[PDB]
Amino acid sequence: MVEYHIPSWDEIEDAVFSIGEALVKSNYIPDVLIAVLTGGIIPAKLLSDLLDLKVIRYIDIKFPVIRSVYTDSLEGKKVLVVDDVADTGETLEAVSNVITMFNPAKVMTAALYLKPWSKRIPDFYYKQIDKWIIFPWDKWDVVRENSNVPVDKKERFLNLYNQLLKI
Amino acid sequence: EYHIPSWDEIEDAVFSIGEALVKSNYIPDVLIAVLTGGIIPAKLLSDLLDLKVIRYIDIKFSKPVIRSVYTDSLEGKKVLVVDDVADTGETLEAVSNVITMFNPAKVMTAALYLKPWSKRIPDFYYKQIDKWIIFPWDKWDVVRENSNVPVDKKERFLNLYNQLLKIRK
Amino acid sequence: EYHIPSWDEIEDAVFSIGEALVKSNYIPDVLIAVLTGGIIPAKLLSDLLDLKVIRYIDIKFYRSVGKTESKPVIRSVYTDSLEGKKVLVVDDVADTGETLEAVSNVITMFNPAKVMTAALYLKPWSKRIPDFYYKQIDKWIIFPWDKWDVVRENSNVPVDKKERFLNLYNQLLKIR
Amino acid sequence: MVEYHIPSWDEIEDAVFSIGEALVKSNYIPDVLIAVLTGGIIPAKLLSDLLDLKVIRYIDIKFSKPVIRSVYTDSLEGKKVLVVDDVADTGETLEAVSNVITMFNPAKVMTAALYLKPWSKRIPDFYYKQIDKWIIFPWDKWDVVRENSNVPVDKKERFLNLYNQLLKIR
Ligand SMILES: O=c1[nH]c(=O)c2ncn([C@@H]3O[C@H](CO)[C@@H](O)[C@H]3O)c2[nH]1
Ligand SMILES: O=c1[nH]c(=O)c2ncn([C@@H]3O[C@H](CO)[C@@H](O)[C@H]3O)c2[nH]1
Ligand SMILES: O=c1[nH]c(=O)c2ncn([C@@H]3O[C@H](CO)[C@@H](O)[C@H]3O)c2[nH]1
Ligand SMILES: O=c1[nH]c(=O)c2ncn([C@@H]3O[C@H](CO)[C@@H](O)[C@H]3O)c2[nH]1
Repeated sequence: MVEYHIPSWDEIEDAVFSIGEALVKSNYIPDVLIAVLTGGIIPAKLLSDLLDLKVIRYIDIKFPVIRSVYTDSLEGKKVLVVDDVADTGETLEAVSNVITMFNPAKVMTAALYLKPWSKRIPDFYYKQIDKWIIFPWDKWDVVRENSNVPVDKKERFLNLYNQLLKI
Repeated sequence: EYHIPSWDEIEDAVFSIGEALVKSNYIPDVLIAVLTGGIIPAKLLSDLLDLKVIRYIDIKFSKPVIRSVYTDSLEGKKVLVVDDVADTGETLEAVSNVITMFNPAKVMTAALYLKPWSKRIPDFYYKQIDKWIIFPWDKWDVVRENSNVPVDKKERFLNLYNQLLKIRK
Repeated sequence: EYHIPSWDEIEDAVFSIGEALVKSNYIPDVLIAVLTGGIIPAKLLSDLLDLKVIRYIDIKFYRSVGKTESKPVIRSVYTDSLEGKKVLVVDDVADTGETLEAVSNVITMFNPAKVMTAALYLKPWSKRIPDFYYKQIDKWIIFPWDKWDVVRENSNVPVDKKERFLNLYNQLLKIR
Repeated sequence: MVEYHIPSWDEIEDAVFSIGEALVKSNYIPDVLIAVLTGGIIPAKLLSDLLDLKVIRYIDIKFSKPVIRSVYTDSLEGKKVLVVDDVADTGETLEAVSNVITMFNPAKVMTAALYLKPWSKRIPDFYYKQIDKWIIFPWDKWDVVRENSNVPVDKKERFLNLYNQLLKIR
């Protein structure tokens, strides 16, 4: 495609496999995943299942503004911050900066996709991409802004959307 | 060498800050208590000005370390950070920095006591002091961290501490 | 995936900048070369326009996996007074545009008469368009003066004289 | 009241002692001093001797807004930096210096001036005293006398004789 990258769940799985394999190759097995809410939710859960990482914590950030930090002490822990895309890099910057104030043993970052203009390059990523990424978990947000985007099941979504608006 | 405020002096420190907040027309929407030294000051200030929303940040101080941040969204709120003493000023700096990341409408700071060398001056404080302060709520910590500390009820404390050490895991 | 300019093209890029400078009636009193990618462009531009005053700024923008910060870092500024001078900042590529932005910001504190910027190549996503540039390019550029860094850091890099480079790199390892 | 504050060298030493004591108590021992040239020259050297700080670097800046002429330093990355000047009047100079030094990505930049005026836009992190009138320092007293020869400083007669010889040979 030319404007959009619309990864299948199959590709999302392979992105996570790719980051997992790179973590193992680097010998960086995090003690704690910090999922960036809410784009990093699904990548962090899949990565957790893949590598059997039992400790996931969360930071609610909107873009960046912190709304909440859901974690206990990280002192002396190896942390991996997980997001779905690093576009401007501002989110990873803000999250790295605040997590560093918890004095972890180490902070590394991971994002499934990287834009070529990001001010922060994740330690781990699957693909650098210069198109707008429509993820399986924000496809309806994208459709609500632009109905033309070429995603599956749009008809069923649009029927539901119309019923919602009637409320 | 020590300044050892009575609880009566602590009450007057809180009144002074509450009076300053009202004079300045800065009535915060949210108090952020610096744990654990800011606990008592924040509760007393909250009681005094009927400030119903208190949130908390667990920070310990060669650098301040954040252990947890106990708060919901602060966006668009007027926040007042509350601690008991600003000494190096590193704690207020660290807390102000992280709270600013929550995009509050405003952040101001308060400490009961200020040391004259602090790297961060609070917006509100009661007294500038150059002695080490023994607070009523950390007097036993000061006893445990020093050789010979002149506080009331020390002999009752030491008898209890002796028994605590005898049975500790 | 790479744009790999010949030295012939680099010369033409510098000509193109010099031609644009003259067309804009902006003949710099001082070139500020961004070290170290702007070194060779600034020297060639100086020879072309007979600009005798080149000064330097050591600035890096770490954007690698493992070596990453959000902003460029100045290490040193090699210049004396620029007050009242027309300055041109010269670099080889503007990618994010942060480097040109940072250098412009610091040079402005020297109260020049004017600061303008030039880069041989511009990426489509730069935050600001340099005042002068040769071409907008979206491929990763391999310059003649950082081709061996690219070879050391990336796989399957197709550059001329790679044979001679790897032979030397082999010898370097034996004494490193 | 008095027109000028005219500190003795004894007072300048005490100002430097005061700042040095505050640096130690506040847990900020600098890795590098950045002396603002040329008023911060003598304060920085005295502070360096007091605290045994071996790394002094320099910035040539003059003050509509401050103008940097040169920055005499190598990499400051990861270092604790203290900027040192003699007086903060508008605060524009410390603002400009802090701004450029921050671009060197130090671990931290803090500022110090011996004296602070109340209308400064920037309050230095460390200072000795607040003053709300003109200060004549031991190191710029002759510049002041050249503007107004009535200012009450010592050794003025010797200076004026020298100054008269200088005015000739031009
Ligand atoms: O679905 C997205 N695809 C992208 O390529 C992309 N690039 C940037 N963003 C933004 O990331 C922020 C995360 O907090 C959101 O505001 C998105 O607009 C993106 N969202
Ligand atoms: O009891 C204290 N007295 C002080 O003067 C003082 N200055 C700094 N501190 C630190 O502040 C914490 C409580 O807010 C203490 O545990 C000290 O680390 C002080 N604690
Ligand atoms: O060889 C490069 N090609 C590029 O397309 C490119 N885009 C950005 N950079 C950065 O600019 C410096 C040289 O001025 C390099 O060291 C990269 O950090 C590039 N380097
Ligand atoms: O001797 C000075 N006394 C002042 O009160 C004062 N206020 C501002 N300045 C400026 O600071 C420079 C020395 O650091 C002087 O040359 C004045 O420009 C002052 N210089």
